[PDB]
Amino acid sequence: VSQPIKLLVGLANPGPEYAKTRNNAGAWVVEELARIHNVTLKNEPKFFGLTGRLLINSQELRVLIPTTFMNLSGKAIAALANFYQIKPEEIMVAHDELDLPPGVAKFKQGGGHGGHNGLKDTISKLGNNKEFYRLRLGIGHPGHKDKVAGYVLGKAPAKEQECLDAAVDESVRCLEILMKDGLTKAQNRLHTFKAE
Repeated sequence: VSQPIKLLVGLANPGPEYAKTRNNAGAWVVEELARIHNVTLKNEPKFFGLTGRLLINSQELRVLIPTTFMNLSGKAIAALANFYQIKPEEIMVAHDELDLPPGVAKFKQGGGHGGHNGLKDTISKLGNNKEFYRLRLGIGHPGHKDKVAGYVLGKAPAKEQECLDAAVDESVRCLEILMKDGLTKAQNRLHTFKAE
């Protein structure tokens, strides 16, 4: 009956070269949610990104995919949140997560960036507030700390992308349930999912 999320953001590097790289996982969630719910995203330069508004259980969800550099994602998030008066606590940020494997996704309230550039800037531009929700989509991590950025800015191989594509799908279904049954039941379901 009741839930705190008014803005779902899917983080991304801009353009066709990046559309299918791992660092765009967040956007994949927002893109798919929006296709399912028939909304076409509008490029609004004042919000440095692609935005839209959805009705899910007669509840209003705004969605955003920044067109900024990943590390300036906070410009878009803040400009939009502040225009519509959305507090951080009411924002969910969907984003690639190194500390989880492909095929897994998790909700979380709060925490750090884990060296994710988008999250850092989002914390920062939200006036150093980390209390926004996150949708952590596992992308695995590479062998070495130094290989991370290439991994993250690279395309997953086919087999691994199916696990990612299924975590995306389930994340979306659990966002639909979030709006209908709340955070707890949405979470209960998502956290039993491991892509087969």
